[PDB]
Parts: sequence; structure tokens; C-alpha cells
Amino acid sequence: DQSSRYVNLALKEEDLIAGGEHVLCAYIMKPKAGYGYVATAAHFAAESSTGTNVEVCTTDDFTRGVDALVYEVDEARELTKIAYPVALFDRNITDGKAMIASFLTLTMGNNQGMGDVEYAKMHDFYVPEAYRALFDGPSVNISALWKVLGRPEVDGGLVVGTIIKPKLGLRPKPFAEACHAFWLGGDFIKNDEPQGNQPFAPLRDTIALVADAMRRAQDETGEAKLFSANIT
Amino acid sequence: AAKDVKFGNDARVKMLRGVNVLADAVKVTLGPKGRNVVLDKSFGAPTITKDGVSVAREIELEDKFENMGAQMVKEVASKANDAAGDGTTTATVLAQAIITEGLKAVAAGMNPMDLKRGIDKAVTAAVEELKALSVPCSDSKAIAQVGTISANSDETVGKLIAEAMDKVGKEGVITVEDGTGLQDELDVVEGMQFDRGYLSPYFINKPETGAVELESPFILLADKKISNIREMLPVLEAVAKAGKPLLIIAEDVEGEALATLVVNTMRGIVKVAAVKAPGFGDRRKAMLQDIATLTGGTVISEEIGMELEKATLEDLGQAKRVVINKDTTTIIDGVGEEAAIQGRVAQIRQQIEEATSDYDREKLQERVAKLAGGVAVIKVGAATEVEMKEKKARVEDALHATRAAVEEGVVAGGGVALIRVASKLADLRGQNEDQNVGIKVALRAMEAPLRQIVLNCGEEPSVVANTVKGGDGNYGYNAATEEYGNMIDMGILDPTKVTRSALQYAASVAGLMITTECMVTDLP
Amino acid sequence: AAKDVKFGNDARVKMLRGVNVLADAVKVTLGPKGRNVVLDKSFGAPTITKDGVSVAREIELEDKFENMGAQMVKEVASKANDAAGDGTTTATVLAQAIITEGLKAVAAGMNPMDLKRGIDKAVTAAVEELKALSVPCSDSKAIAQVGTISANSDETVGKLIAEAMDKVGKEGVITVEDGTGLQDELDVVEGMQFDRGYLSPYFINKPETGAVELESPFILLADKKISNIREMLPVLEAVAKAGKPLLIIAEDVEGEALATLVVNTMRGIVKVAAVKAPGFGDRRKAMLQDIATLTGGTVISEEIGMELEKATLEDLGQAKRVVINKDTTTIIDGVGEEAAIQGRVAQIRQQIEEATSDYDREKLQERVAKLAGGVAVIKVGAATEVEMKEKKARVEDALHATRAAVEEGVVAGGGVALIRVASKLADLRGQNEDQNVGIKVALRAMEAPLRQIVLNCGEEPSVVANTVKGGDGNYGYNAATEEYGNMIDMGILDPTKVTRSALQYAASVAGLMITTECMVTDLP
Amino acid sequence: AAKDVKFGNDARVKMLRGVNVLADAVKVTLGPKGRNVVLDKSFGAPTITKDGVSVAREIELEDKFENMGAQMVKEVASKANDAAGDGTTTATVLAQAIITEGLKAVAAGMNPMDLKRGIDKAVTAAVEELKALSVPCSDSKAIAQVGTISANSDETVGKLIAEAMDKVGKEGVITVEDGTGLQDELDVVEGMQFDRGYLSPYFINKPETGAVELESPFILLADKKISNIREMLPVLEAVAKAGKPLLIIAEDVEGEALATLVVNTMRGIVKVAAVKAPGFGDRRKAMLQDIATLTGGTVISEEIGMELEKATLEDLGQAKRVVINKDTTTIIDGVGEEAAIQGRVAQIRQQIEEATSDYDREKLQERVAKLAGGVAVIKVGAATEVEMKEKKARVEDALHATRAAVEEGVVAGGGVALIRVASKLADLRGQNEDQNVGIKVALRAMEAPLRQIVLNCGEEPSVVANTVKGGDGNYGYNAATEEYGNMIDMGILDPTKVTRSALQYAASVAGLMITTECMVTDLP
Ligand SMILES: Nc1ncnc2c1ncn2[C@@H]1O[C@H](COP(=O)(O)OP(=O)(O)O)[C@@H](O)[C@H]1O
Ligand SMILES: Nc1ncnc2c1ncn2[C@@H]1O[C@H](COP(=O)(O)OP(=O)(O)O)[C@@H](O)[C@H]1O
Ligand SMILES: Nc1ncnc2c1ncn2[C@@H]1O[C@H](COP(=O)(O)OP(=O)(O)O)[C@@H](O)[C@H]1O
Ligand SMILES: [Mg+2]
Ligand SMILES: [Mg+2]
Repeated sequence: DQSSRYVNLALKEEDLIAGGEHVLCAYIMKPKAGYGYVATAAHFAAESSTGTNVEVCTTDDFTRGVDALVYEVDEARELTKIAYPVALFDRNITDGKAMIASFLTLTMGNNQGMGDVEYAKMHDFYVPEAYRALFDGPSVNISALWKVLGRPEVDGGLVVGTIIKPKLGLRPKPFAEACHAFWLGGDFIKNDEPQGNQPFAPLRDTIALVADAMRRAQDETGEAKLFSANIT
Repeated sequence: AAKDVKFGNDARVKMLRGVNVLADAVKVTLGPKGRNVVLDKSFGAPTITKDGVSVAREIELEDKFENMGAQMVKEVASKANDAAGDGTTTATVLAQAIITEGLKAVAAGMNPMDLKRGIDKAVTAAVEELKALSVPCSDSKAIAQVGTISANSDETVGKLIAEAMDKVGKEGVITVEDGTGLQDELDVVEGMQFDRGYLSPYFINKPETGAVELESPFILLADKKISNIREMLPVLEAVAKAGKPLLIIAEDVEGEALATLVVNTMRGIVKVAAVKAPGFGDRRKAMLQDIATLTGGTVISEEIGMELEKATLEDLGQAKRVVINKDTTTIIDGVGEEAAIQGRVAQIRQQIEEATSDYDREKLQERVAKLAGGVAVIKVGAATEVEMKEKKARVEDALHATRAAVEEGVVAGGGVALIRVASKLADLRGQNEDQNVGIKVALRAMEAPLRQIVLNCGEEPSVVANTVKGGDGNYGYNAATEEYGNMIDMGILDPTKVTRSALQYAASVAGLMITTECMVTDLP
Repeated sequence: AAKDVKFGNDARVKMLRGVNVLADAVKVTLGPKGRNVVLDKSFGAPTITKDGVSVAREIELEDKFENMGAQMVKEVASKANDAAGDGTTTATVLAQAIITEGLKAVAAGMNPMDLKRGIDKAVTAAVEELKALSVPCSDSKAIAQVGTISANSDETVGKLIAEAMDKVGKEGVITVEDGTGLQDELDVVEGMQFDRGYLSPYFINKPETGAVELESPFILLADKKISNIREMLPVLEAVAKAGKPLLIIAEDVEGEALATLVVNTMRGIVKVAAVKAPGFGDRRKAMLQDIATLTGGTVISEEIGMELEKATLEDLGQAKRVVINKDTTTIIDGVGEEAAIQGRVAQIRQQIEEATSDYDREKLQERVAKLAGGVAVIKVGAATEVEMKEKKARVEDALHATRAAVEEGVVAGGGVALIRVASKLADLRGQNEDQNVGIKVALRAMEAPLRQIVLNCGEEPSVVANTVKGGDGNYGYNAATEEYGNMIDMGILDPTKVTRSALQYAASVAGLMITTECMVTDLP
Repeated sequence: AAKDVKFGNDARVKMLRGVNVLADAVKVTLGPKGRNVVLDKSFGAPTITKDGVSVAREIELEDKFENMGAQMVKEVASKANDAAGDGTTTATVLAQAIITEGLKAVAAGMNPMDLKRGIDKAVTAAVEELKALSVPCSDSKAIAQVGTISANSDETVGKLIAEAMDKVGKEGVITVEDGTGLQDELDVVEGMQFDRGYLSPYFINKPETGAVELESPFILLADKKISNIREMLPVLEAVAKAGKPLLIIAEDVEGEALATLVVNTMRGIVKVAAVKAPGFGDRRKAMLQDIATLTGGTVISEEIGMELEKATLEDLGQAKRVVINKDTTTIIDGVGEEAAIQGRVAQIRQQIEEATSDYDREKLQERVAKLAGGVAVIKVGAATEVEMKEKKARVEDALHATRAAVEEGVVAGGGVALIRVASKLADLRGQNEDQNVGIKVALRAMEAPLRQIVLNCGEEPSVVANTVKGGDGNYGYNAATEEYGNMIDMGILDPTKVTRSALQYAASVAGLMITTECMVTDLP
């Protein structure tokens, strides 16, 4: 909450971006009617950081370091650009890379529980040039998939995958067989979004059965393949 | 969280202590021999202020029942500042006086609702008497006076404000912001001005000025980005055939088109400049239509089906001169027409009726000022930041107070107007005895502003109060000179709008508070 | 968490201490000389209120057993506010009166279940006597008193509500919202209107009005987004051949179609305007069918398989006049017919009877009001938010009381209606002596509201209670002027539904409370 | 969180206790027999320093009401440094003297605003006489004295800075940076130099010094990366025909072209060197345009519709010599015309007047220096790091003091100027007797600097203050040698700008604080 101190349009985008002083998020944000836009954008920046709701204290009032700030705002183009202190994104112990739980918590999640923001679609952001290497960061990605597929680590291109036909209700081993069949085809698959431990096809048997189907399909094709288990 | 509850005098006693703490803090800012309050803000240096509402906003007490009292009278200081800027302490001092008498009246066993109805009747009559006392304020001397008094007797501010409102006229907008010199300065902006500069240095034809100046240019008004020179070629050809220069006003000029224009101008084939449109969104559209109206030009837009490939010198507007800088553009004597301007001004003035948002209304006021007046900046000169922030706040009050005088008139200051009206209502009566005492509460408490003004001098208030009530008309006591005289000839004036507002809102909150019988709050 | 448990008299005494705290906070609000309660809300300014339930919701005690006492009788305030919206303080006092005397009967060794059965019998019969005393209320003068009385003796709200109910009529809807002036003002909306404005300014044909006006227009009700004007051409061709203007109502018009209409309007070939359909979801489709029905048009949808290329001026609706603004659309005299509208109203009337939610019932009443009546908005005027938020809650009180009176009639206020029924039941007896005492507790408690109303005035309650019981008929004590008279002649009226409500809910809770033998709760 | 508030003498005493704690921490550093202060820092060695304001920044009291006093006088100590470099302790002593005498005078009952106006008048009159007392400083010896005194009697610094200013001339830029030896050393850089080296080692043609040197070279100023040798071929062909060596300055040279130049240079086909352009952004284009101006070349750039393939030997600049190293490039005697260069200087000098940002002004000042004046670096010699920072902080002061002397003159130091002007204003009077006390308050406190200078020596201060007032003119007391004499002949001079500044900013802050009547801050 609050707009005071949260309006900080004096912050230069150059030191924020190229100086890396802040993570910089550009929102197409529209308030609800009658709210002050800059207050909403600044108030949205508070939700995008410390919260600072009704009151903040540390046995002796105040709290002022954690705040993510609006640094460009312009009501009629619906633009809300918010600069976030790098301290907001606490480092994960596994790698020293910032927990993205914070970032979502501070952009498109608990911060969006603000109601007088009608919407705040982030169209873009920036992350500090150096500390970017210490954002949570995809230690595995397409480039590592290429590597396990035996492709070059540069432009290993399309890792082919499917949504298993015919989507829901396909039992684990028919689903695994559809994965096998697909993996007599291409490279990659996911579980469906309801195909967690839901009783129509739980994860463990499906993933056990799908994993066998992958090895079978690999053995029958001579090329590596991949499955995406619905851990949700 | 479990609540705590109190009843009756054990409740009301807690309430009164709260109000007294806040009011006692605020009182000391009152009048010309008042003193400053220092406010702690942990972010930086403390801020010294005389601004009543600034002090009132911070006060909030530890003991929860005590805190509740301060939080109520905080409402009156906020609104009076929101309603009319100046007047905040006087409204507070009035509100505290009525509360203390009301608890006095309730302890005598009056029914509190009849007291409220009594108070509301006295205020209703008192406002009508103030409207009868008001006399017009209509010249620089009267305006310079009220400016001086609101500035806390700083004649330089009063003089300066009279000049500023004279130059920009009643439709003009006046503003104040932090200067750099050791003395004040007045800048007046005339014609149209907006915060967009040249898009490249090479347009600069007067590098000694550091600026672009063009004589009798065409002005093009493109409602979109400019992307390829192909969209403009016939215009530059048509302009080149006419030989006069051209100003592009557009949402953007992309580098290749821009560079091609930069090339052609430096090599002298045709003389051109380009600027981004001011603002954004719908207000940009309005402002683009405003400049078109002022220049007599036409807004080129695809929503009406126009094409730059079909634009002509009839669609472009004109002006006698334009000047553009690294950051700034000005258009001098646009070739619009008066009937169109007043019609356009009438539209915006009607929109000013529709603008419920005050900030947006100010923007509409700025837009009409651009079309029909000027804009001025007062630069505050002071040696130090703790004085910059003090001096600035006094100029703020002087601007609001001078504004408030012109539309409603002025009355003798020093509270003597509010003393006089209290003598006229002496025949007013209620339906029942409880309403009579409720009426009398108002007539007694209205003396409180003069009493506090004098008390800050260390004079004896009741001795002066007795003699001022013995006076006639505008006879009153001047606390600066410590002698009596005619307030109009002595130049001590108050805007009728602030004095009337300070009473109305004060009686509103107090008229409730005397009726409080129970309070519920969380255990500490 | 380990609980603490108590048994027998130790439980009941702590529970009784709980109820009295919540009761004593509300009681002080009762009657015309009641007093305000101040409610703390740390997230903003404290709330000043006279509303019983608004105080009752805030009470929560630290002692877990005392917390149970407040938390039990709080049910009565919530149910009374939902069922009738007025009388909650009255309903609370009756509940607290029965509980105290009931526990007294338990301490005498009476079997609690016979008190419950005895109480329930007496209250059941008492409601039958209220059906006999109620008289119809059916004129503007009668309604104005119950409004004024429930408003706490303010005629202006009563006079205003008496006008509002007359203008919108029996099926109309009335609403109250925060104004900005000091005076109250009543707005009334004729015909059907909804909060959608012009999709562009270029439709504006009254630029000074900021509005679109078209006469005898066709109205198109497209149940889809209008994408390509090639879809519109055969309809627009027919309209252009007719030369009459057309209003488009659609789920959207995309820019190429919209812009082409904007182009076509500027050059004056056909007068057209486009607006979003009101609402969203199936109610949007319903409102489109309603607009069609009111206008005599037909809804065009791909669900039925009709298509714009096949639509005709026979499918389009018509009306005598339409007006649209930046935010608002209204239709004047649709070419619908009384039989079709009434049949549609019957469908919605069946839906209102079927509506399990008052929100749905509200959303249903709005459309029949738009179809067959109108809507009124009362904007409350006040000088400040605390008074504003106070004032509105008293207007709300009158608006439900006036509604409640029209469907149930009125009886003399001041509790005297309860006194007169408390005499008629004196012959009632039960199956056993414990039930006879159960009757006696109830018949004794119905005197409690009058005694509190007197006590808040500072008068001796039993002297007034004796002198009223010595009278007959509507003879009662006028607490506003401290005299006896006919309450119907004095205009002091309560809606029969609130009194009949306040009993039944109060006796339902209090008749359970006293059978409590044990309490279990978590240790502190 | 809950505030605490205090009024009147209880607040004012707590305020005064705060100021004196900060003042005594600063007081001990004043004058030639002053002593060092040890400042704690959480992450390293304690910093030994003599600089007054550097102590003043660290002070921060535990008691909030005391803390507010210190945190205000820190503001005058900071600003006096920002305005003038040296002159912090003097401003802090003057402020603390007036506040004590002002608050002392307030206890007598005088109106604080008449005191404020009285002080403000005295300071305003005093500045006029100081502007009259100031005398020109021009010769190297006079500059050497003010350098010596500011250095705290380290004559070597005055001699060294006097030579540095003599070599670079009054347009030049002098800076100080860490050395490594015991001795202070002066490095003067002349012509143009910028911090980019050879892009590859293989260009090195004097490996006996790791250096590239070229004589009468052509210089290419490429505004963009060099990426395809066909960009260069036509120039390289023409350069090869001329046979003179070539220097490339470019945004970059890609490996293909760069390595191909390495091949052609190693094999001796063309004498070529390439360097990265200095910096980035518009400052690069500006700096490149400066080099073009100095060299008579042209910035080959797309914005002017030019291509490297179209550039010619007429477009390349020339200079007598260039030298480039691993990290540094220098250009000797560019062929640019003095009138063109002078005009460019006038452009950049005009930018200095418009540049409000001081950091930009140094950037602009370096470019006018490197075009038209010397660049100098002073390397401070010290035996160890804690001695390094101390010694460095004294050298830093001699620059600001010597610079300050050149533009505004000097007056007799040792506070004597303040003593002499105090004797002239004794006839000054105000509007009222409280203002008369206000005039006399200021004229009293101006002795406070001299008394501390003597008291830090341990001499009896009021004796020396009497004898100095017994003398006339530049007669004064030389605290370094415990004898009276003419301050001009001993060279104890202070810049007028620093003495005048310390008085103004002290009076500005002190005159506000003594009007304090209330303070509000958080409970501990
Ligand atoms: N020279 C003076 N003599 C007597 N009263 C004065 C004089 N100058 C100003 N006043 C009074 O000071 C009162 C306080 O107004 P102001 O200083 O603006 O504080 P606020 O408006 O916040 O109460 C005004 O009613 C004004 O008439
Ligand atoms: N002038 C009056 N004389 C006697 N009784 C009155 C008068 N005005 C109101 N009442 C009584 O006060 C009660 C209504 O007060 P109210 O604050 O609305 O309580 P509740 O919230 O329970 O409705 C009713 O019983 C009504 O008859
Ligand atoms: N030999 C001296 N005799 C008398 N006064 C001196 C002597 N040397 C320096 N001073 C004075 O000491 C005062 C403070 O100088 P300095 O310590 O540089 O100020 P700061 O501590 O603010 O840098 C000046 O008024 C200066 O003239
Ligand atoms: Mg009620
Ligand atoms: Mg010094």
C-alpha cells in the first residue's frame, strides 16, 4: 500500500538498466475508474515488493529498503514501469540464484491481489546485466536437451513433442503406448494438466509405464526421447 | 482481537484529552506572532513548518482512547486545506472551542441531540451574515494586501503575486517551484508551449542560441508515427515548391525518414524540423486537435481516412514563428480563428464542469490557458533547504488565498468579521431551552480565534476582546502593531471563502462529537 | 489446544456477564434521545454510528466465556438486519430481557425445557394478536411519517422518500449513494437506460452536449462482434435506402467496421452510432432480448442460425428517440407492445419468485423496473465523511422501514403495540406450572422496549410504564415531547413486519440460551 | 507508531543539548593548533581525519530529541562544503554561537521573529562590506600563501599547486590521486590524451618501449564499427598511394579487418594503427567531433549520408604526431583552425553555463581543457594508508581554497575580517527594539571564530580578542607564532568566497532554529 516514497520517477532507467541497480518491469497497467493512476502504479509497486499494508514497523516504525519503485509512469498510455531492488529476489541455496517465487509473488501473484489495479500486464522487463547470471536461471534448457539428444549445443533446434492423442481419459499404459507410438515418432511429451495423481491416470504408474514406453521407443528408433511428468 | 469498551464520562474524558493534545500543538502556529513547529521525519533532516495541517497530520497518540480524539479533529484540518488551502489552524481552533463548551453543556445534563440541532442552526445563520459582510476584492492593491497577509507579512510575495495574476489574467495558471537564486524570480510563459525538443541537433540553425527557429513555417500534424520518406515526399515537394519551411508534428519520426529529412535540410534543399507530440493517449489527441485549432491546421488521422500521400498545403497549419530547443517547443501567433477558439474553449470549459477529478481538471485548465492565456512560474529564492521548504509553503498559501479573494470578496481580518456576526445573531432562539444553550455555545466559541491570536503576543486576551466587541464596524486590534485601527485601511483582510469554510466544517465534526456515548477499541 | 470446561451455575453466571456487555453497548443507541457509538477502525478514521448491528458486529471479548455471551446474542442482530434491516436494537433488547428473567427462573429450580416450551407458546400467540392490530398503510402522508420516524425525526428524508416512491411506482427501484452537496437531491430515471456510452466521439452530433441524438431510429441487436462491414452492407443498404438513422448495439465493433462507420458518419451519408451491449454473460443476452422486446426488435444470433447478411428492417427494432453519452445509453418509447412486455415480465416475475439470492432478486427487479417502472437515486448531502457515513445509514433505515410498512401495515410505535398484546395474553396457560412461568417470563419481557426508550430520556421508567398500562388503545407516551396521546394521531408508527420479526428471532435464541448446562473452549 | 511531543523550554533545552554535542566534536578541529578526530567505520581501519564536516556527518545521538538538534546543524556543515570546499568548521562554529545567544535572548522574552529579521539584516549588511574588503589575488606568490594556509602550513603543497596552476593555465584542470612514494609529484598532460590503447599488440613498432609512434599521420574518425575491409579498401588504397601512416579511431575493428591490418602492417604494406573510440553515447560523437575539429577531419557517419567506401583523403584529418600505448592514446598538434577551435570552445563554454549538473560541468570542463588547456594530476606521497587519507584530505582543500581565491579575492584571515566588519556595523538599527537585539546578536557572534582559534592554542581567548579589537586594519594575532602583526605580511589570507559563504549559511539555519516552540517525534 501507500504511494509516498513509492513514486520515484527520478530514478534513471540508465543506471537501473545498464547500472543494474534494479530489476525493471514494464506494465501495461490500468486502474479501476476514479483511482489516481500514478498512485495506483506506485501502489502497485508496493504490492510488487514490500507490501507495506496499513502499517510497517520494526519495533520503531518505518521500513524503506525493500521497496520496488515506479520510475516511468504515464496514465493515458496505460504504462507502468516498476524498478525492483535486487534484494527482493532472495538467492536460492542450491546455486545462489534468486528464488523466482518472489518475482511472481511481486509481479503477477500476491501483488495482483491489489484490487484497484484492474490489470497490470507486464509487456517486458529487464534484469541486471551481472546479477542476471544469478537469477534462478535454466541450468538445463533446450541447449542441454540438445546435448542429451546428441545434437550440437548451438542451434540443436526443434525438440519435437506432443500433447498425447486423445488427451484426457487415456489410461496410463494406453497413454504410455500413445507415448511409445509418438516416440516411434518424435522426441518429447508432457503429461496433461489434469494427469497428475488424479485417478484416471496417476503420475507414478503412468510415469513408470511412460518411461518404459520411452526406452522401448528409443530402442526401436535409435534416438533419445524425453517425457515431462506432471509434478504439479 | 478482543475489544475494550468504556461508558459515559470515563469515555468522554479520554476523548477530550486527545483533542486537547492535538489542538494545543496546532494553536502555536496561529497569527503573525506565532512560532514554528518542527516535525520529525526519519528519512532525512527534520522539516520545520508553520502549516497547520502538516502538523495536524502527524499527531497520533499512544493511548488508544486518547488517539481516537486526535484522529477526529484531524479531519477538519484536512478538509479545510483541501477546500481552500489556507485557513487550517483557524478551523481547528474553532473546532476545539466548540468541543470544550459542548462537554461543558452536556455535563449540565442537556440532551446532546438538541445541542447538535442548536449548533447547526447558529452556523446556518452565521454564514448568511458573513455573505452580507463580504465586499468585493477587485484590484492589485487589495490583492497585494491579502497576498501579503497570507504570506505572513512578506510584502515581496504579495507584490509578486499581483503581477503574476495580472500578466496571465484570470484564466491563467500560476505555479511555484524550487528556485536556485537567493531571491525570488517570476517567469511568464505566453502563447503555446510544450515539453518536446528537436529530434536531432542538425536542425539547429542558430547554434549560438542552441536552438531551432523558423519563420512562417507550415506545421504538419500527423496522428501517428512517421515511418518512410515515401509518406511525405509530395508534402516536401509541395512545401519545396512553396519554399517556406515546414514543422513536422508527429507521434514519431523513424530514423530513415528522419535521416533523410536531416540530410535534405542541412544541404538546404528544404527547411524542416520535426518534434514528437506532447503527452500521450487521448489527451494527446485532444492537444493535437487543440494545436490544429490554434494553428488552423488539420489533424491527419487514419480514423477519418486521410492519407499523408494526399495531404496538401491546405491541410497544414501556419504560425508566424516557432522556436524549438533541446527539450522545448514554442509556437508564436498561430493562424487559427477566434470563433473556433472560443468554441473550443467553451467545449473544454464544459469539460471542466464534467471533470470530477481535480488533477485532470487542472490539466483542462492548463489546456484552456494555453489556448486563451498564459502560464507563469514563480521561482522561490532561499539560501537553505530547511528554509526552502518553509518559504515555499508560505507562497503556497498566498497563491490559494489570493485566488480565494477574487471570486468571493474579503472581510476585515483578525477574526473581527467572525466577532461581528456573533453579535448579530444574539436574538436567535431555538424551539426549546436545550437548543437555546446549544445556540449560545456557538456565539461564545466564535471568539476563540481572536483570543488565541492575541494570546500568542503575550497580551491579555479578555482585555482586548472586550474592547474589540466595544468597537463598531471594522474597528479592531492589530497584533503586528499592537494597536487598534480600521482593518481595511490597515490592510488586514481575509478571503470570505476561507472564513466561511472554516466555520462550516468545524461545526460539522464537533456537532457529532458532543453526542458520543461509547467507544470500542482493541486492548493494548 | 487443551480446553477448559465448566458446569452448572459457574457457567451460567460467566455467560450472563458476557451478554450484558454486548447489550449495554447497543442499548444506549435506542430511541429518539439515544446517543452515538464510536467504532474504531485502525485502517482508517473511526466510525460514528447509531446503527445497532454495526456496533454489535464489532464486539468480541477477551474472556472466552464472556466472548460466548456476546457471540450468542449477536445472532439476533444479524438475522434482524437481514430480515428487515431495521429494529435490530429493539430485537436485541427483547433478547437480553428474556435471558435475564429466564436465568432467574432457572435459579428457582424450574425445568428449563418447560420455560422454552412456555415461551414458544406465548410468542406464537402474540404474533396472532399483531395480525389483528395491524392497519393498512396506503397513502403518501402515512408513508412519510414512518420514514421520518425511522429516520429519527427528520422530515426531509421522509418527504424525499415519499416523492421517490411515488415517481418510480410500485415496481420501481430506489437506491442511495454519496452525494457532494449539503442538500439531499433526488434523481429519477424514466424508461430503460444502461451504462454504455458512444464508442467514439465522432458519432457526437451535439458537440456542446457531448451527446448523440437520433429520432425514430432503427436499433440493431447483434449477438456477436461485428467484424466486417461487408456483413453490415445489406442492412446498412436498407437503412440508407430508408434514410432513417440506425443505432448499433453489439458485443463489439472492430476498428475497421467502426472506423468505416465513423468515416460514413462524418460525410453524412447515414446517421449511425454504435455501443456495447450492457452487462456480460447470459444476462447480456437476456437484456438484449429485453431491449428487443421493449423495442419490438428481434435478437440476431448464430445460435438460432440467423445471419446479418440475411437480416432485414423487419428484424430491426425501432424507438421514437434515443440518447447516448460518454458513459450512458437510454431508449425512449420502444416500439414494443404491452402484451409482449407483460408476458416477459411474467417470466422474470417467476424468476424473482424463484430467486434464492437477494442479489439475483435485485438483478431481476432492476430489469422489470427498467421495463415497467423506473429507477431513482437519492444522493445524500453532508459536510463531512463521518456525518455522511452517519447520514446515509439513517436514510437506509427509512428506506427499508418504508418498504416494510407498505407490505404489512403499521401500528403505534414506542413499543405500545407490544404492551397492548401483552395484556390480551394474560389468560394463556400451559400444560404445567413451569410452562405457566414460561408464559409469564415472555409477557413480562415485552415491556422492556418501552422502558429503555423512556430510560434514555432520563424519566422514571415504571411511572411511564404504569401510566401507559393504565391507558387503552393507542394511548402512549410521546418521548420526543414528554406527553401522552394517540400515537397514530401523533404519527409515531412502526412497520408491523419489524415488530413481528424482532420478537420471533429474539425468542428463538433466548429460549435456547437458558438451557445451557456446560461450556467447552480452548484454554487461554 | 505512537508519537511523543514536547513544548517550550523543555523542548528548546533538549534541542540545545544536541547542537552542542555535534559542535564540540567539530570545535576541536579548528585552527592551526587543532587536533585530529578518530572516526569508526564498521569494515576497516579507523579513519584519522582533520576535516570538520567529515566528523559532522558521523554524529548521530541516541536521544531522539537530542538527535534532531545534531541532524539539523549537520545541514549547514554539509552545504558550506558543497558550496565552497573549505570553510566547514567556521560555518559550524558561527551557527553554534548564534543559536546559543539567540536562544539565550529568547529566554529574556524577545519575539523570535524580530530576532530572525535582526540577524538577517546584519548578515545582509555584512556581506556588502566583505565584498568591499576583498582584494584581488593574481601573482603566484599570493596563490602560494592561500594554498599553504589551507594545507595547514605544509608549504610544499602551496609551492606545488602554485606551479601546477602556472603550468596548466587558468582554463586547465587540476586533480589529485593516490601516489605510491613518500614524495608529492606533479604530472602535466598536454595536447589531447584519452584512455584507449592499441587494439592489438602487433601494431607495436617500438617494442623497446612497448609503444606505437607515427609521424604526420592521417587520422580517420569512424562513427561505427569497421567490419568489412571493403569499407576501408578505397581509403587504404589512397592512403597507400600517399604513403603516410594512418591512425584509425572507430567504434570497433572486427577481427577480419583488424587482423588484416595486422598482416598488412607486419608485412609493411601500409603503416596503420587502430584505436577504439573514447567512451560511448553522444559524448562519443561530441568527442569525435572535437577530434575532427582539432584535426580538421570529418566524422564519417551515416547520419550525414556518408559511407566509408566514399570517404577520401580530403576528409581525413592530420596531426604532427600520435602515440598510443596498451591503454592510452595521445595526439600532438592537430591541424584544426584556431578560429574553428575557438568557436567550438565557445560552444562548450556556453554549455558550461547551461549545464546545471556539476558532474556534466566537469565532463564539459575536461573537454574544453583538453582542447584548450592543460590537464594536471597531483600524486600525494605518504608513508602509509591511514596517513595517505589524512594527507590527501588536506591537499584537496588547497585546490578549492586556491580556486576560490582566484575568482573572488581574499581578506585577512584569522577571523580578523569578521572582527573588522563587526566594528563597522555598530550603528545599524532595526524597526523595533527586539530587532535591535537581533542586530546586536549577530554582531556579537562574529567574534566566535577568533576566540576558538586562540583557545585551541591554550592562550587566554578574551585577552587576544580585546587586543585585536584594539588594533586597526589587517592587524591581527598569528596563532602559529604567538605574536601580533599584519596578516598580509605573514600571508595569513582566506578566500572571500569561503568566509562570506560560512556566514550566510550559518545565519540562514540558526535564525530558523531559535523560533522553535514544539517538537514531535516517535517514542523510543
Ligand atoms: N497583522 C495582523 N494582525 C492581526 N491578525 C493577523 C495579522 N496578520 C494575519 N492575521 C491573522 O492570522 C490569522 C491566521 O491565519 P493564517 O496565518 O493563514 O493561519 P491559518 O489560516 O492556518 O489559521 C488570520 O485570521 C489573519 O487575519
Ligand atoms: N418520538 C418517539 N416517541 C416514542 N417512541 C419513538 C419515537 N421515535 C422513535 N420511537 C421508537 O424508537 C424505536 C426505533 O428506534 P431505532 O433507533 O430505529 O431502534 P431500532 O434500531 O431497534 O429500530 C421504535 O420502537 C420507535 O417506536
Ligand atoms: N597561522 C594561523 N594563524 C591564525 N589563524 C590561522 C592560521 N592558519 C590558519 N588559520 C585559520 O584557521 C581557520 C580555519 O582554517 P581551516 O582549518 O582550513 O578551516 P576548516 O577546518 O573548515 O578547513 C581559518 O580562519 C584560517 O585563517
Ligand atoms: Mg432502528
Ligand atoms: Mg578550513
